[PDB]
Amino acid sequence: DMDQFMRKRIEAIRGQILSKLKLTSPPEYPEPEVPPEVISIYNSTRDLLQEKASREEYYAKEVYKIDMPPFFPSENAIPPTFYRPYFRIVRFDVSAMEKRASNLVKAEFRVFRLQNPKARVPEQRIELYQILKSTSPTQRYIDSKVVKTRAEGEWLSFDVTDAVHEWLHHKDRNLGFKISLHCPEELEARFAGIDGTGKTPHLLLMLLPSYRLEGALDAAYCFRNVQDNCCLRPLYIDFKRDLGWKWIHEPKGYNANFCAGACPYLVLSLYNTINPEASASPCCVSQDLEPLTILYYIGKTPKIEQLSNMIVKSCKCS
Amino acid sequence: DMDQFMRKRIEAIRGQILSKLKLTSPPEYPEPEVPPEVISIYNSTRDLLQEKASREEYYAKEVYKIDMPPFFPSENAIPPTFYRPYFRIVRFDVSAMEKRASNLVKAEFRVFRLQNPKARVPEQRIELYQILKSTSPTQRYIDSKVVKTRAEGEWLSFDVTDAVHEWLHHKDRNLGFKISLHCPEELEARFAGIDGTGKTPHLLLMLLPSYRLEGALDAAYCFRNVQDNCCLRPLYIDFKRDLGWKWIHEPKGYNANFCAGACPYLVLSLYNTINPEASASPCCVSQDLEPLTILYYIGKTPKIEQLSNMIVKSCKCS
Amino acid sequence: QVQLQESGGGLVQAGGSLRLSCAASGYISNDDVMGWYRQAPGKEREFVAAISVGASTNYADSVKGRFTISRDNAKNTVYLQMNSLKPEDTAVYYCAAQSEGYWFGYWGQGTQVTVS
Amino acid sequence: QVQLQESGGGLVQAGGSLRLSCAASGYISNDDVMGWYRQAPGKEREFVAAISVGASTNYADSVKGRFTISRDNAKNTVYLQMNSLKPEDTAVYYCAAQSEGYWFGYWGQGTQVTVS
Ligand SMILES: *[C@@H]1O[C@H](CO)[C@@H](O)[C@H](O)[C@H]1NC(C)=O
Ligand SMILES: *[C@@H]1O[C@H](CO)[C@@H](O)[C@H](O)[C@H]1NC(C)=O
Repeated sequence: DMDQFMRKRIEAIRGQILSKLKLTSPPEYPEPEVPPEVISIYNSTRDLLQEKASREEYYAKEVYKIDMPPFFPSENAIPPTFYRPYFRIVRFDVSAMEKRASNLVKAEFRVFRLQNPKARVPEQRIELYQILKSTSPTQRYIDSKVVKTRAEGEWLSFDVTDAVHEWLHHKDRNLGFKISLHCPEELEARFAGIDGTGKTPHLLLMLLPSYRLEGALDAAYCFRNVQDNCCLRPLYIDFKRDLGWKWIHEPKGYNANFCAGACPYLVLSLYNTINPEASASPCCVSQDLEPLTILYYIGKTPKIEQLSNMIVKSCKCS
Repeated sequence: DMDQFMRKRIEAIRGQILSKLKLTSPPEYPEPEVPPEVISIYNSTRDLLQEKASREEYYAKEVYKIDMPPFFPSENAIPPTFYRPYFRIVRFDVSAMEKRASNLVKAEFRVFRLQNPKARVPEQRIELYQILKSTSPTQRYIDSKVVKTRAEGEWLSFDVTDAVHEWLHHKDRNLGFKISLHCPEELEARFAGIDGTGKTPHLLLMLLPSYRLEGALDAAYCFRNVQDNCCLRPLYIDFKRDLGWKWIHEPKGYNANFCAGACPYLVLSLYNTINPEASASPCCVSQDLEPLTILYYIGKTPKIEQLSNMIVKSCKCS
Repeated sequence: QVQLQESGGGLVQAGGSLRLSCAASGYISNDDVMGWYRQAPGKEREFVAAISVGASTNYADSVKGRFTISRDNAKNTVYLQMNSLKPEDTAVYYCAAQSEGYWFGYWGQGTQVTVS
Repeated sequence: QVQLQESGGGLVQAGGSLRLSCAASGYISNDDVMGWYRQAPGKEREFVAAISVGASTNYADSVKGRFTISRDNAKNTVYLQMNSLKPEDTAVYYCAAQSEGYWFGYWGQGTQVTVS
């Protein structure tokens, strides 16, 4: 029809947005023509999504942006950056977020790598560390990336949830990040706001509000909570008994299983009782699948083969 | 019914296994009571799946196991291992696979980390490198892992597809792996078959046979190949026009889209024309979803919020 | 707790060198940032240089290529090597230490530097 | 192409030391493995020690704690330091180089080592 299919989809989206925001109705608001400091938060969050797309969970998350602090030489502030040929140190002031530490869900460190056409080596592996207090180890590895030093400028992003989570609970442990060259030759990648000083380095903190703070459809949940709604169902295939097959030597069978049950359009799980993906016509289907190994013969020669998407491990309404 | 649902599932599995093996019928085979060298290949492949589960694509892949070569001191072979306090060198002989280089799809390096109760530090980050010929860089980073040195023994696995792919095309470039301590203190992790010498280190090579060698359901395929079968469909939601909403400031709308079309139970894509997951009743549903950022107000205060699973990017039959 | 004593100042001719040193009396952590500010008479304190984790440094634009900050963690001493001295560098130079917060909280009484 | 010359052998008393050296005449890559085999008269060649990428080593169980292999890549020379010599170490000692394959393909003519 493409008639009801589109309208049922629009209407599911209406309830999905309000549900994810924990709103019972749209909030009756100004209609201005908005501070650019507010648009920058939205612009960075959108852009980060577009970058990660160049490859709790349900409820909406509020996003806060924390820029690299500005340095005033007349003030008594310690500079936010320090420099060695092999690494860079960058520290964010996240003190205004300490009252929200329990609501943190994810934190991203976003820094713009500048093009360095004078770079000697064209590729470098760079590592992100969380600096620790000391005696003891002085840094904790977070992540690493290979970068093209001479390539056109690009945004990089790191998951730094663990480090920021610690900084919000213990201000005394905020010694900043270290962006270091991977050494098993100087650091040849350059970064906006760090080297040579829109492209300011910043943190994106995703928070679940307390008022929103107030079970996957897998074997652990479904097999212990039998229900008519969409859920995993057990099914064992015996190759000889059920298929009449005797050419597979191992395994004699496996629990392929399947997904079955009701998916509503509008010990309980929300993935079973609401329409989380806002489908126009929700259907109970597999979410996570796993491969299967088999050993069979075609005469004298043994064959060990791996077959993808053979075992159903979880379900979803879609 | 759980009657036809189970039988349709069994029957879909029958065709799925034969299809993935490119067989038109079961191969009419011995029924012995099988060399343990053959079971070991199956046992390692199964066990690797179980380990990776402790967290081309369709067609079946043949699995070959390549053990660390045995060393005979009377023979003129170079030993497969070399030792420094900070790292280990291990080389596999993969020459018997060179004729199959074009069929390689994936290669796993599987090594058993032994418990070292005398380990001084309890956690270490270890790195896997591919050794290169030299002058030039002498090694290429592959992957790294944090290990508990004193914890109970465990299998580790690394994706080494790129390194083995190169070794099969250029025997002269097979200088082995380096298992090295991550240094930004000796290597305290111990490995069966490397240190102190069932748990032999080995490679698992997954190959797509030439006879099997003879398009996702996303915007690129679906929007350029309009068809009635399950495929992505465009749908733009205008918040003001379609929902009567004026409280969202950005974006004015987005392409939520949806999945629609026929899914058969038995420029074409196989994910559209066969039943790849062997569903008892295939349904056209979303496969990959993406979040959406919104900017709205509840009065004076701006809210930037991220909502998961809002935009449909691809579809599947399930 | 924390006490800072500067020395090495004096009157030099333009183009000449001078080495400042700041001895830290109390307890200072190697993680704690140390640095130098300078105050011309009447004018306000001006950041000059600071040293941090991994002997990492930060320099004011006016002293880049001419000043070097270094640190002897074993004796809790920071040095400021001043080469190519200019009249613009004439000020009272204060050494500073990080207070337990990301600001300079501890200050020595300062040493004069005059460049002819 | 590749030529190997051993030296430093001789007759020593048990418990004493001896240093063997193998000079590589032709072209050898630093990536190429070098090592030592030893052959008692009548008996067959026996692996002793080898050196590889990153001065990494591999030793036979009988010489562990007593023998040290080292390599001067600048002069293409490998050494075998033999301490705590035993009568069991009496053999002709051959140095070997990796041939272009993961086997020892090049061999020097060998030096005798006799332990009383
Ligand atoms: C935000 O993004 C829009 C669209 O790219 C752009 O027109 C606008 O100038 C940006 N504003 C800010 C403050 O980044
Ligand atoms: C293979 O695994 C089975 C089941 O764990 C075990 O009984 C058998 O001994 C194993 N055989 C080999 C050769 O690993």
